[PDB]
Amino acid sequence: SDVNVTIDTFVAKLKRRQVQGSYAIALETLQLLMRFISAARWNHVNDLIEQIRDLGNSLEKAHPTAFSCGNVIRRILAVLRDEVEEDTMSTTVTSTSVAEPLISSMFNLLQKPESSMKTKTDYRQVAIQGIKDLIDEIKNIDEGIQQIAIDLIHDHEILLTPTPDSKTVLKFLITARERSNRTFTVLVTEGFPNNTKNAHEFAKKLAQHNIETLVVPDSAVFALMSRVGKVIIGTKAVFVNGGTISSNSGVSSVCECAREFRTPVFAVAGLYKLSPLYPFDVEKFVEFGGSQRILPRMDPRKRLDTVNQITDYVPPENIDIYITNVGGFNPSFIYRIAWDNYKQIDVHLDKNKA
Amino acid sequence: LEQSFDNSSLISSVKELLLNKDLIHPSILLLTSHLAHYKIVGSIPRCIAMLEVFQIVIKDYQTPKGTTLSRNLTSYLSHQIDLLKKARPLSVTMGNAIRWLKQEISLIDPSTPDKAAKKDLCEKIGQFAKEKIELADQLIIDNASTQIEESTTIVTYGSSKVLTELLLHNAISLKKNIKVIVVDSRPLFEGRKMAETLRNAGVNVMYALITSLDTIFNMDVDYVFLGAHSILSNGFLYSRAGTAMLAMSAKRRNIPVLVCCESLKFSQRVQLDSVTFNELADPNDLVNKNILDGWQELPSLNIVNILYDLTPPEYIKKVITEFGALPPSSVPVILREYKGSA
Amino acid sequence: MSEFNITETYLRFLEEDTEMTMPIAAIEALVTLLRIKTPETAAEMINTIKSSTEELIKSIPNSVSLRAGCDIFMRFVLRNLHLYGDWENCKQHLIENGQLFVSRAKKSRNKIAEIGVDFIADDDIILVHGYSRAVFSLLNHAANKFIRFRCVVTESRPSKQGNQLYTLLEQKGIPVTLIVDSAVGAVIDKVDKVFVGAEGVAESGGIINLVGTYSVGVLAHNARKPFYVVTESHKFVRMFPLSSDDLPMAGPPLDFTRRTDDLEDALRGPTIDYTAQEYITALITDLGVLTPSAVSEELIKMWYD
Repeated sequence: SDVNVTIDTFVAKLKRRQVQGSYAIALETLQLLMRFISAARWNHVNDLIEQIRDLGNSLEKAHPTAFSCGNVIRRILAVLRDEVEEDTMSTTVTSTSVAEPLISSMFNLLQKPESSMKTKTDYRQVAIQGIKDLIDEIKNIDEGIQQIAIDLIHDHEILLTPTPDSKTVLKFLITARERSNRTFTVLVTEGFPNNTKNAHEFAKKLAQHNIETLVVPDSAVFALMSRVGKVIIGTKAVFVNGGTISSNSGVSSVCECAREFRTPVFAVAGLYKLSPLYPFDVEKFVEFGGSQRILPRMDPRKRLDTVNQITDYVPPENIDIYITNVGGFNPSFIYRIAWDNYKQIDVHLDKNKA
Repeated sequence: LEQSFDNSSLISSVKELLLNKDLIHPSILLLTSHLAHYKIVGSIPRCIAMLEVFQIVIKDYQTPKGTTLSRNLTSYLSHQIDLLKKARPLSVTMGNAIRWLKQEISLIDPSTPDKAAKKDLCEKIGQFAKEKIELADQLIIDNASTQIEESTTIVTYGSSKVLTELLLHNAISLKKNIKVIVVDSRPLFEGRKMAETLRNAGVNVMYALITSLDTIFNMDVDYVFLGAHSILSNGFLYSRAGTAMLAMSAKRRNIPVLVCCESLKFSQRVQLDSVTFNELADPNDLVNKNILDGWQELPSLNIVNILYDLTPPEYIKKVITEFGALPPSSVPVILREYKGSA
Repeated sequence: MSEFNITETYLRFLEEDTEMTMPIAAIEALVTLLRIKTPETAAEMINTIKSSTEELIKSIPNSVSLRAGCDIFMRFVLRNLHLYGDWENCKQHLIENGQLFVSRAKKSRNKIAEIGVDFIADDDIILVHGYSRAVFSLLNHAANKFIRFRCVVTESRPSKQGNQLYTLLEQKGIPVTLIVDSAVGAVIDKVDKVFVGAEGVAESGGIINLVGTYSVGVLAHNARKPFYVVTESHKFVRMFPLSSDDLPMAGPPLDFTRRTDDLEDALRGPTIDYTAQEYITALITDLGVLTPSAVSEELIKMWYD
């Protein structure tokens, strides 16, 4: 149908990088998702999760290493996976409501025995607001960021980020200077040779808001690490270990060099930047780049080999906090926020339930 | 000036109020007089003493003519809290009780003839500290005792708050052999109150000072137990100053460290830096003709006196509450299951 | 007319097959305890097992994987008596659940082999230590998938189990060496991943299995390799130390009594070690992969009350 070709051009939108960043792909996968909601005839509530789980497997298998689209489809399933059990026990008579949100998850698989009366249409419209409330959360994640980080950071300390390609801290350190009138500086390195496009863009707009800033090269960041005692890292996605999928380049080893000086390592992440999946292989999520902008000569006869990398991964031992919209959290606590948003079935998002 | 922690404005030294719009309770001035001139509390001693004056001050209702008792006491009691804020900013042992009390102000209706206003509040706020404190401390006793063998040592820091009663139980109420190491610090010698008490109880007490801390650890030593002031949402122990130096050292010297604490001493807030959120207390105290005078008026001199400081949760091995024991990374899961829920 | 205590039910089927392991054998004995001996009253049923589990601890005091089996069976029959059936159906409603774990906890290990696939990746030299049979079934799935790897077996001294694992998978067809446990520290740099398995999980995440899993764990943390551990969802016990000292076998780990005639002198130290959360990094359940902080909360979620 007409919705079946808009997903195909959205499949075409996720092949050749027609959108980038952890922000804009999540809004555009979700506005496109509402077209599938408004033109679906499920006829059973377990068919509608079947209508969407294949669609994610038409998306995640189509492109794995994008995740702001990949975690919405599980979460918007989870708001309906909640309400299957809502209309289940309210249909029954004896034990209609206990309403405690947590049952012991170890024992639940280990005990197996074997007004809105029905209102079958409501799963559509509660996902129609489920379209809307997700985006309106995403529009102002920074208020929950800024409520806790000026609490967490203080006035007179030099700083450092390895991620200039983070529009969060690009917007956050404006009001971290503006409302809270704390004066400090930020060291800034380049994501050579990829975020150095934006690294020169980053401190220039901070030079407009004049936070004593100066650009360091990538090689020098150890030699000034003894002075700085606080680093913030604007990540791209985050998994269940507390090992996060960061931005493009250079940020993992300096996160390691920060950890060796017993320096606290900060990170910011929206709640929609969470992901209920596990990093089985680090190298199946570390995406590389091109031999073009790392040497442009292109010798065919000498013809050496060279390696680019446009994804860095850090262990959770090298990270300390998660400045989120709902508070700061341990690197090991990440499951409990995630399993309050995701379920154990659609994390193996695949038609073969082997 | 480079750190500018002297210009961290967590407290000032403002005093000398005169206002008489509110009918100020005279005895709640005595509580603030007993704190700020010379500190006589831990944290749950405050949570007793803050409750000691509250039962008295509600008994003098003095409800005006055109005002419901739900409408005045939310202003009347809360105006008296600002007297304490001039003396000493609150704890979570302060904080979790008073917001629970403000629930009880709100859940009453215009039906009470003010004779019934005592016993619906009095026993209820008595059954608060009967349950949340007293028999909460009873479950501390059996849990820690089975984790302590005979003929061992305990290293405490400062005045304890609940494990004084634990050390009384294992030395007298169970009579198993035990040696006690109490260390405190200049300026607040509150650990000497324990040093008086446990030898009045008749047990082997070795007093110590934090400058001589290594030679305690160079002997037969284990089971470092700690008092507490609040636990962060990460697992950081916000407690009395100088706690972490033994907490790093005993963890470095591979003998385990526990924190005796309770669910009332949890908190929703979170940080990871020692000098961010703290309190200073009257820098004249670290002087005692003296040796120096004039931190004021002299160029380039200042006296700091840190009260509270964070300990990394990796130093803490096991966190014991009234519900049981738990590893320190697993602190905030009770915040969704018991605190405001139990 | 049985009594279900020692061998009149229990030690019968421990000679039947060495595929069932120790705790679910106790679970198999505990579910058949109240099945035949169903004394038509909710009171003495649990008083029967409180008599029976505490003599079962008294039967073998130093197989505390059984104590985890003695732990969670009470956790089974508690919530199974919950749903409030007034013991009327709950006699049948328990035994219609009944044979769950001999149908479900027996398929722990293949379900571990369902989800423990993507840890042993392409060309991973694997360090194993001790016969934790869920590892071998994960390695059974690895050979049956024809995924490429190698294997290194340590000792298990004095428990001898490392000699079995070399014979157990060489016939399966894997390139493998048996190494002494003394030569871990000079070899671990070439080693990339390491798999062990606990007899029970403590409150912070415990490795309460063998003699030196904490020794190889603290090696791997300085080697900075992902110290994985393979277990399943019925291997949890409340028993939780503060040091690396659990209950020992019979005496303190530093004895100084002498040799009378010819007594064994390697068997003077402990046989069970402890590892806290710090040195593990991930574990496997039937519920899924599990971080060492979630293994604390699920061990406390139905354990405080």
